[PDB]
Amino acid sequence: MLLEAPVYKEIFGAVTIHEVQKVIKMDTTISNIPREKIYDLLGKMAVIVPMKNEKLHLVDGVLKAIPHKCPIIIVSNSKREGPNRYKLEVDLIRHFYNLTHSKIIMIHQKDPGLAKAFKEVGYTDILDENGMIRSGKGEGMLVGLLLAKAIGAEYVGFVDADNYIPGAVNEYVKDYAAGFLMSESEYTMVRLHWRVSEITNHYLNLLVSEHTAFETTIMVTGNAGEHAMTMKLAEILPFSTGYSIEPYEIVYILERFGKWENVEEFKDVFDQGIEIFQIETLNPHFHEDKGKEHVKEMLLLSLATIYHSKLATDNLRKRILKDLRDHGILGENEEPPKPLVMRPIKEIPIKEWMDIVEGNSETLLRFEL
Amino acid sequence: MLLEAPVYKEIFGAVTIHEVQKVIKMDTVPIYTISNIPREKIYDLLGKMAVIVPMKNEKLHLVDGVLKAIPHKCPIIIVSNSKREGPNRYKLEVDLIRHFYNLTHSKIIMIHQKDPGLAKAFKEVGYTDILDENGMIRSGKGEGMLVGLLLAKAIGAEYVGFVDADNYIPGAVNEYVKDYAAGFLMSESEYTMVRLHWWGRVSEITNHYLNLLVSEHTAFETTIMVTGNAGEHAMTMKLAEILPFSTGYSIEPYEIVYILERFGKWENVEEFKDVFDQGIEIFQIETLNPHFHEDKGKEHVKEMLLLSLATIYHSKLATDNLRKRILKDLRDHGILGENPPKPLVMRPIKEIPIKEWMDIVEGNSETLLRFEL
Ligand SMILES: Nc1nc2c(ncn2[C@@H]2O[C@H](COP(=O)(O)OP(=O)(O)O[C@H]3O[C@H](CO)[C@@H](O)[C@H](O)[C@@H]3O)[C@@H](O)[C@H]2O)c(=O)[nH]1
Ligand SMILES: Nc1nc2c(ncn2[C@@H]2O[C@H](COP(=O)(O)OP(=O)(O)O[C@H]3O[C@H](CO)[C@@H](O)[C@H](O)[C@@H]3O)[C@@H](O)[C@H]2O)c(=O)[nH]1
Repeated sequence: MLLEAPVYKEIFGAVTIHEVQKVIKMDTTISNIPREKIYDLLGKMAVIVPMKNEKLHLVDGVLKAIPHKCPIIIVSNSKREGPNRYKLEVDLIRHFYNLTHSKIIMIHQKDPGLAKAFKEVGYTDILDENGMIRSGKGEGMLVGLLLAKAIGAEYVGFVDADNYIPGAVNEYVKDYAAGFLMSESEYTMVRLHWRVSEITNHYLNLLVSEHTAFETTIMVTGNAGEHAMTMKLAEILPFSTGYSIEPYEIVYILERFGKWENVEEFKDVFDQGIEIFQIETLNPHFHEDKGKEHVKEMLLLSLATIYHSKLATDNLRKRILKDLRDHGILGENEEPPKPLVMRPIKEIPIKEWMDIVEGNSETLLRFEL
Repeated sequence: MLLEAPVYKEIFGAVTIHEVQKVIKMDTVPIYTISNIPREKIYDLLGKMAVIVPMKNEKLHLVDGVLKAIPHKCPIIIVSNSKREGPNRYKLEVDLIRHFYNLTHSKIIMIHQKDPGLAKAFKEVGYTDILDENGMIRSGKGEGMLVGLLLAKAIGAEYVGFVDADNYIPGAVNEYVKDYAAGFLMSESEYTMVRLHWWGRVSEITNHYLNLLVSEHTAFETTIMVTGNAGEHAMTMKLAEILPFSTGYSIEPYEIVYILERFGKWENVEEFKDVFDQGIEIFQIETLNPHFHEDKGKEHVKEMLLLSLATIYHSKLATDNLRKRILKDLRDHGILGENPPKPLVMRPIKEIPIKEWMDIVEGNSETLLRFEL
């Protein structure tokens, strides 16, 4: 694969944010990551696919696009009765495995065996009030992260299921790989790119240029649904609820590692640094339209995340408030609610959590994995 | 890569038409009813295939995305019929191709279809089927492809594959080129064709009359043919050199029509005995990616329609019933009057002394552009 070389970038504390790189030649001042090495790192990377009532044909399409050596981890939160939508997914995953023999782990987000392993090990941030796993994409992604960890993955990749272009999924995974192959740190994150988006980036760069007195544009993925991390970084990041999860990754990292304070706590991260790559994909971004109400909830908690940043300023908040209010989304004297943030899965006795899950969960399916 | 095994088919004379197969898994122990074509094999095959990209006035960033997705080891051959003055748009393409070459060092050959040096080589060698009233090369895609094919031949390619430029999904392009190799790897014959699949759509309607062209002689109707209008296809130079190419958009459906009226019966075998011995194998693969081109308008849409159907209507294999109902819904729709033309067909390029032809082209063409190829 040929890419523009990571020539430029910006540096806040121990965080290196690279300028967006375009893919130049999809298959082989310019960087050259060969196919053999990409396809090579690939087997150490688990691709997590958060699923929810998605259409079976798009799901199938996405599944077929993941390169065979990537272990696939699926976490559905689909309607489970009237009709049992999950069973419909179980049927497809079973047919898919018979026709491909792809290594796949799948589980439902609301499975009682999951809530039990979480209570037992003392991790409660992911539970609703009834002690059941809370609905949300970040919530399912977190579960995916522990499963990927339970199988000893070094890198994790997220890809959505409502994609009209299987081919784009195939490129996302290879783009992640190249993103880690161009990295020098053990703590690396690769985010991808192709209005919610633009609005979130606008305020994210604003979040930074308020202290630096220089308006910036560096961040173009504040809202990347498609992204990836080295298990090492993923385990120390606290994760936010539902759709607020990718924006918060950025906000938390800047907040915690953008200055040199409390370095003794993360001595190794501060030394190696955090590297964030932003790769522009060749294939267009095309999802199922989920409707206007859905587009408004996302906008809401992605902007609420920036609003509560301990980095947000007087001015940053009002500008948000205004927009958030004159688009029929926030009260005229209402402040956006603080999105719930869950703690870093790090401290969890993984294999022990894995055996409680493995010995009490009715929805867990494993295939050569 | 995984596909559904080439289990079912239909045979007509020395022509075998495979049931459409689906790509099932993208990058790759045996699986029942599944064929496994390992990356290793597809990749050592690619350096042997020339990808031809006919193009005419397409948006530059699109042409860009397509070139970027073609595997690096495939030689690219571009034939442009793009506008020449006010503005010289071919000049724009030359610029994008040069910048693309400096960043990737891909092997590329580009030339403009109307190049006066090209009309000189065709005419000098005795090939006039491609020329207009006034000795200059005729506009039309079948025509561009024919030029691309001769260039592909000049550089010694064993396989040629066509990929359109007005594609919105680069990823798809990358998949097509691989689906072609897969098709040729599963083949047993040296004359092999691989076609991709993804009132009503023109596609659906073309196939309906083509299948009917066949059932009209079989007293059985089929739905075997699913790629009548396959703009994305590939052939072994071997098969490509003995096929006579139809004009404009009629080229694809005519390939099927010709092979059927020429090799669908065991007659006059002497002239193509190796072809009859080997047989013609035709693969039909349904791609994982959807089909998505820039739409060109109502006008363009039925020009294609008329041409595709005119071509089945004039087949020596066609009957009265067929011809009659093709007329019915060509008129019932805005296309025809109530008073179709036979599309022009050019001969096979098998007998054109490539070397003499190529070095005349190479010697007289003001638009030819080469790169490590
Ligand atoms: N497990 C689980 N998955 C979920 C849930 N909610 C949504 N998902 C899945 O997460 C993926 C994305 O969610 P969508 O609801 O489809 O959002 P979108 O409009 O597709 O937007 C996506 O791409 C944007 C790119 O800018 C992202 O910003 C956004 O977060 C999301 O990933 C889909 O596969 C969806 O089914 C959930 O509650 N639990
Ligand atoms: N060299 C050359 N190229 C041409 C010409 N006319 C069209 N092309 C190119 O041939 C490709 C065909 O695209 P269009 O002519 O817009 O046709 P389309 O609507 O995209 O339909 C195509 O795909 C269909 C798939 O079923 C095909 O059926 C159809 O024949 C064509 O290939 C494009 O890259 C187009 O620029 C020409 O006169 N000369």
